[PDB]
Order: sequence, then structure tokens, then C-alpha cells
Amino acid sequence: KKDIGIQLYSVRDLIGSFGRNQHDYKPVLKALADMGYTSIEAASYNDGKFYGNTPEEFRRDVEAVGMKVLSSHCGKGLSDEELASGDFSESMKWWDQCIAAHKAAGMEYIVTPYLPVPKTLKEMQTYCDYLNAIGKKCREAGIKYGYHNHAHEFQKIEDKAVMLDYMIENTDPENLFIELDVYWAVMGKASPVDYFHKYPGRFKMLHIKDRREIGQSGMVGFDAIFENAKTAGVENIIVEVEQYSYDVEKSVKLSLDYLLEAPFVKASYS
Amino acid sequence: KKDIGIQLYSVRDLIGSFGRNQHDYKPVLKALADMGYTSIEAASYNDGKFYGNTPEEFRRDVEAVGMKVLSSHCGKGLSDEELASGDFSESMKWWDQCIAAHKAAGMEYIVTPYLPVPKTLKEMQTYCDYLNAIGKKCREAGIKYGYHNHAHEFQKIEDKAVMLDYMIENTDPENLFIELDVYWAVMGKASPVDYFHKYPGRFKMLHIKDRREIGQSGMVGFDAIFENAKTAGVENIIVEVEQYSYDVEKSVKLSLDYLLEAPFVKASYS
Ligand SMILES: OC[C@H]1O[C@H](O[C@H]2O[C@H](CO)[C@@H](O)[C@H](O)[C@H]2O)[C@H](O)[C@@H](O)[C@@H]1O
Ligand SMILES: OC[C@H]1O[C@H](O[C@H]2O[C@H](CO)[C@@H](O)[C@H](O)[C@H]2O)[C@H](O)[C@@H](O)[C@@H]1O
Ligand SMILES: [Co+2]
Ligand SMILES: [Co+2]
Repeated sequence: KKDIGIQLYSVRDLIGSFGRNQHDYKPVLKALADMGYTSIEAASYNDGKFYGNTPEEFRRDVEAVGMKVLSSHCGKGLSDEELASGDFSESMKWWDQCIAAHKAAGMEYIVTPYLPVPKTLKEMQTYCDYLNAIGKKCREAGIKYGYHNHAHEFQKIEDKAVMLDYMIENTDPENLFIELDVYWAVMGKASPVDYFHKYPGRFKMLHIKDRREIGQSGMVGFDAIFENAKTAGVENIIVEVEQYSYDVEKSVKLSLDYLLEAPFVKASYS
Repeated sequence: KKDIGIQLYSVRDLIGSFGRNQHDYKPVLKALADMGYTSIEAASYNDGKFYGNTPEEFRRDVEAVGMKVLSSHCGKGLSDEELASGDFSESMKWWDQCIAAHKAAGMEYIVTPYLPVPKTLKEMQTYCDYLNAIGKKCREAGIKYGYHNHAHEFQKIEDKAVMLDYMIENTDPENLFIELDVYWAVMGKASPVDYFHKYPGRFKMLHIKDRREIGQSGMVGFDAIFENAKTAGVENIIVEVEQYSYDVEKSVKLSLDYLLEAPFVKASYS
């Protein structure tokens, strides 16, 4: 028995329409709980709702199968108009609702899943200003706000700063943590462990991702990652699987079983 | 106790000119044996000699410390005329001497460390014709011939075939195996295990390589690699370390110790 979360994007293909119900997620929640997942990270936020349902209902649904509502992927990248103007006010109204709805759903974290590589350092600084502003609102509501990488964040901006480094260096630790995706880091030619040592404590969650099933490919050194989790600052780990060798359910079950069997994965990080 | 080899390029900084010897390697051979390495892969072949010594003397020196002379990195590239013509006969005289020198040194394998990405599929095919002929000569002398990748072989030729794939497909299994560098495969965005399953039996040796010390970075999934070593065809594993967190001897010892402590690394593959 270990505390391990699942990103619901992983089962996007198993959440469809049934009767009048447009996002019929309850069946897959029960299947995931049955496998042994202990918490979820959502991937469907809009207009104060999750999967088209009230925060309160969604929370009840997740809790009914014995899992925790832990985190969510959502956000609102800046328009070209906002990058040039610096006026985020319309964006910040959206964040007020978003944060309130996440608190209502019982979330401990909110994570933005994607920002594009900016053309200039000036733009990157505007992004840092935005990220700090959002993180500050989150902390006032008692939520931790973070950012999830792909591989493009390991590119340099204007041949100077690496994008992810700049983000980390120019955000306050209480406003922003990094939900490090260890597969995309490797695909970016980055060493997760070298990142952990460079920015101790900033990696409060990990996305445990591989090419397909966790621990199958030979491309990610989970042993070394987990050996360095304390330095990193890990509180929670979330499995993510987007490509599959088997039917989706089996793929995500085998991924969980890799971590459950691994002696280097602790029973809890929180 | 496990059978684990060491690429002597790893300790190039510890083999200097000193005294009577242009390459004073005996002290480091003894340090490597004392650490627990069982075999060596050379990286200094020239005109019938190893590290400036006769094959017979080099072998005596390696065997005196209880290690095996296993493998060697060497190879002669084609001229522009030979590449355009497909006439290797000049190059094949070099190979007769090379093969004989390696057999005298007790070598089981000879591995070519580098070919550049060819401009055309015609050029690549000529290279495959060359690799086949070398490997046939090696085989007739009792030696297994192989090729060691970096990241560039995961590039496409003429936006068609991937270079490493084309090489494997167009060489006979008994003439050529791949000494797969697992770190450079990952840097090339390739899955070692997916390569193993695509080309079963062709990976007779592995280069066990990481960014620095083996198993430190988080960038290589050694557990998955070793779990699939039978499909792959692994017979021997060779450590390589080229960048170091510590003094060279400690870095290569820590690298060995990771493998000795890893339960998924068997005592022998041969
Ligand atoms: O050591 C040579 C490289 O140094 C930098 O890259 C390292 O540090 C970056 C920031 O932490 C990482 O993104 C990267 O993965 C590291 O290798 C430098 O930015 C590179 O240009 C050099 O290759
Ligand atoms: O998944 C589609 C891709 O297929 C090829 O790439 C895969 O196969 C290559 C040959 O074995 C590997 O080098 C590579 O790592 C694999 O991802 C194809 O070359 C790609 O263009 C496709 O996107
Ligand atoms: Co992810
Ligand atoms: Co190598």
C-alpha cells in the first residue's frame, strides 16, 4: 500500500458520453480505485466546473470510491495582447473563480500544464510576473500553485537562459513549485537529479511518466529520481500515461504495479 | 561478484606518458582490478599495437591483474574514392593486420566506434557492404565484430531510413552486432528496450553509460534495460564514464558499485 496518484488525462479515452451524461467519469474512477490509486489529478476544468459537474459533486464522486481529490491541470496562457500590454485583469477574474472552485473540490494543488517558449526574456519575465500573481492568490486561498513541464522548457531564450531555469529563479518558492515531468525532462536532455540539486525543495510533485507503461522503456532512471526525492522536496507523485502497449486500463494498472513493487518508492511523501 | 567490463577511455586521464612508457597504463589496470572489474575494452589501437605495446605484452599486463582482454574500439574509415566505388580491398589489408593483432591480444570482440551520417542511402549501403565484409573476416578468425553508436545514428538518411535501423537491417547477424550505448540512445530519443524488441539478438554487448556516474542522473532506466537483456542478446556489459563528479578512480568505482548492488544485474551474461 502506497500513496500514488493518477492523472485523469491518462484515461481520457475511457471518459465519454452515456445516456444524457456528457463526461461519464464515474466508472473509470471506480476502476482506478480498485487498482489501488489513492488520489487523482484532474484534467477538465471550465467555468467553475470539473468534467461538467459542480466541484461539490465531483469531490463527492472521487471520495465515494475512497480516493482523494489532490490536484488539477488548468490554466489560461497569456494572449499576444496581454504579453504586449501587461494587463492581466480579465485573466485574474478567471483565476478567482478557478481557485474558489478548486478549493470547493478539495484540491491541495493547482498546476498549469503548458506555457509556450517565449521569443524574448522580456516576455519570459512577464510570464514570471503572471505566475507569481496567480501563486499569490492561490496561497491566500490555501492552495499550492505549480507548473508542469514538457521538453521545450529546456530550450534557451535569446541564447541566454534556459526557460525552466529562468522560471524557477524568478518565481517565489511559495508562489510556484514545479511538477516535474521526468520523461519530458529526459527528452529535453535534462537530468532530473541535477535539477533537484540545483533547486532543492522546488519539486513538490513529480509526474511519473515514461514513453508508455512506467518503467518499461529504459529511458527514465526512476531509482535515481526516488533516491533524491528528499532533496527535490517531493510531497506527492502522480502517474501519467499517454501512450499504451495494452488497453488503457491494463497500461495504467501495470504502471502502478511497477511503483508498488519498487523498493525505492516510499509508502508516502506527504 | 559479477562479470563487468570497463572501457579504458574512461581512465584516459590516468594513463600518461611517464618514465619508459608513452602510455603508462599498468598502475590503473591494477586499480581497476582491485575495484572488481573483470574485463577491459581497449581504446588505443595503432599499427598492430595497443597503447604502444605489442598485443602479447598488453595481454600479459591485463591478465597479470586477473582481468580478461575482452574488446577493443578501432576501425578504418573509407576514402572518398572507396566510398564512391565500393572497392574496399585497400582497407581490407588494414583489417587483416588488425584482426590478427586483436586475436593475439586475446580479444573476443572488435567494435567500430564511429561512422558519420552518410549523405545518401547509396553511401549507407556501401558502408553496410563494408561492415559485412569486415565482420566476415572477423568471424573466420574467431572474433565477433560490432558497431557502437552515439546519438547521430538515430537521424534519418535522405529523410527516409533511420541510420542505426538501416545498418542493422542490412548487415548479417553473424557479421555484425551492436554494442548499444544506452545513454546515447536515450539522448537520441530512442528507447533501448524498444530497440531490443525490434531487433532481437543483435545487441551482444551494452555500453553502460550515464551522464556521469552510472545510475546517478535519472536519465537511464537500467532496471528495464537489464530486464530485457535476454531478448536483446546481451553477452557482456562494459562501463564507460567520460564525465565525473569526483576524481576519476572514485567515479568509476561508484559506477561499478551501482551495478554490483543492483539485483537486476546478473553475475554473468556470457
Ligand atoms: O554542461 C554543459 C551544459 O551546461 C548547461 O546545461 C546544463 O544546465 C542547464 C540548466 O540547469 C540544463 O538545462 C542542462 O540539462 C544541463 O546540461 C548549458 O545551458 C548548456 O548549453 C551546456 O550544454
Ligand atoms: O512512432 C512513430 C515514429 O516511428 C519512427 O520512430 C520510432 O522508430 C525509430 C526506428 O526504430 C526509432 O529510432 C525512434 O526512436 C522511434 O520513436 C519514425 O522514425 C518516426 O518518424 C515516427 O515519429
Ligand atoms: Co506530465
Ligand atoms: Co559507449
